[PDB]
Amino acid sequence: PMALYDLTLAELEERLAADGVPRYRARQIFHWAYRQLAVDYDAMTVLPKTLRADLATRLPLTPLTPVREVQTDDGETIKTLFRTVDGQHIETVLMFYPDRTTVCVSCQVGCAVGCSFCATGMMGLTRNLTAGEMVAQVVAAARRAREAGRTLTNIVMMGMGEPFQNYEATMRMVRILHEEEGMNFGARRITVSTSGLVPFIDRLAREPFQVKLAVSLHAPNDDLRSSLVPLNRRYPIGELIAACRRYVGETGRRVTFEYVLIDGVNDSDANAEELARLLRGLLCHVNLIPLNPTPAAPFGRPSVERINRFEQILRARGIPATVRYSRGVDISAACGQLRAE
Ligand SMILES: Nc1ncnc2c1ncn2[C@@H]1O[C@H](CSCC[C@H](N)C(=O)O)[C@@H](O)[C@H]1O
Ligand code: SF4
Ligand SMILES: [Br-]
Repeated sequence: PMALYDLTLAELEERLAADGVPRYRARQIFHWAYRQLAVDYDAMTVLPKTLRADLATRLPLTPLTPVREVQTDDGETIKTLFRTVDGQHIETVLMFYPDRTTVCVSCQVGCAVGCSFCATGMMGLTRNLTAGEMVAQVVAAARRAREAGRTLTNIVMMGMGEPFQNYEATMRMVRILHEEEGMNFGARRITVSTSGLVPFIDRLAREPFQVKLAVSLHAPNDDLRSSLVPLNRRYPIGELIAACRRYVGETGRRVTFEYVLIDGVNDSDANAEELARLLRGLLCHVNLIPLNPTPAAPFGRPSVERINRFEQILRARGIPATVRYSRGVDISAACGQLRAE
């Protein structure tokens, strides 16, 4: 079971040739699927009708069915629910900014890591998504952006799931989107975020694609971090930071750290000072994310005054840091809120 979106251009050429179809048809299919954002094969008028039928039967265009869309009152954040072929659901979020248009993509149905503040983790892991199911979210978002006068410019792997527990499929998505005859999507426009699977940071450092790396940290010591991120028991904070230092050494590229701020948990002045010591000298940037509400929510968000003080401490120690209030809270589309209904 493959969809069109699972294949590189070369793989599609070889699949067509095995069926006696000219290899040149592969570039035409990529043009119509990715530049024209075709909704179905019958939209690809350049292809013979019989070939459109063979493709529809043997190589379905997309593996996702859109079910529902909701947007914020200002229309700048749009969340879509999709159904998979096996009857599961995932969500995507499309964000309109002044100078860019970004899709937040899911990489798994659920998540196995179980971070204590994340609603996705509360559902557990159903299965990894295929590369085609990730590409499908990007194509749908690019089509929706075009309706708003926009071209999709950026992708963030910050929806449901842990990308480094689905590493091969995530990198296949990057490769397919990079195809010049398809979406022609530069790797620098894609951010991959991880809760901190050390060996895959080392692997990412050696990939030919210059994706941006984000690491979800949330605490500056092991005792605290393990209470929030169960993966820290397996890949502890010292090993995680060492891997980030090696990544910068190999690539010369900045690491972005995410730090969710939680009232009375990880938001003290002493926590900020310890974080600055932990990150000393590293080429990095810290995004401070005030906790978003979830149904369970034993935890709360700190005051504005506490959030601003934490940011002030980091900056004073030479660590670039920005508070980022998530978009889409009013439609349950913010970081940590995706439950797929
Ligand atoms: N309730 C919540 N409020 C704010 N951010 C949250 C949140 N729940 C999870 N997040 C954050 O949402 C981001 C993307 S989660 C998806 C990517 C990856 N699994 C990761 O953890 O990095 C992470 O930085 C995560 O810690
Ligand atoms: S924060 Fe990231 S790793 Fe943690 S449970 Fe949510 S999706 Fe999974
Ligand atoms: Br043909």
